[PDB]
Amino acid sequence: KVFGRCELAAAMKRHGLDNYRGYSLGNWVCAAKFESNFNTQATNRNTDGSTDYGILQINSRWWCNDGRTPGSRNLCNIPCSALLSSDITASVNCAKKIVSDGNGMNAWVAWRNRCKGTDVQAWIRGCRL
Ligand SMILES: [Cl-]
Ligand SMILES: [Cl-]
Ligand SMILES: [Cl-]
Ligand code: NA
Repeated sequence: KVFGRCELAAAMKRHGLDNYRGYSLGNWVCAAKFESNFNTQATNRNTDGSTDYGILQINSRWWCNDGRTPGSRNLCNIPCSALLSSDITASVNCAKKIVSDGNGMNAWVAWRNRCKGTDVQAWIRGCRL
């Protein structure tokens, strides 16, 4: 599924991301835009052989099982295919574990390089929340 901007903001808010670990909703929308272009089916392979999955590009080295990342962990206790669903529940629940792991949203490279220190409230402007 390719979400609209305000449709995703509303889904993230219902699942408890607004101000989760102090990160306002626009941070989460900005990260999804630059990680996946709001597409739940996005995948990207990394040089180490791991793969990033779904709207928040969650990596198979630590967070999910894909059967093809040797020596990896599965800290979200999910198959990586669950992160590609039109229902963002599994992605949000796993993201809450990642952002709690000590480095905050710096775990997402596109957030650090394209969202951090910018006017992130612009990503939710005009939405009926
Ligand atoms: Cl947009
Ligand atoms: Cl959803
Ligand atoms: Cl980047
Ligand atoms: Na894994």
